[PDB]
Amino acid sequence: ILKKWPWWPWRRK
Repeated sequence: ILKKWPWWPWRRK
């Protein structure tokens, strides 16, 4: 689940 280009500059792991 969850797999659509990880391009989030908010809470990157």
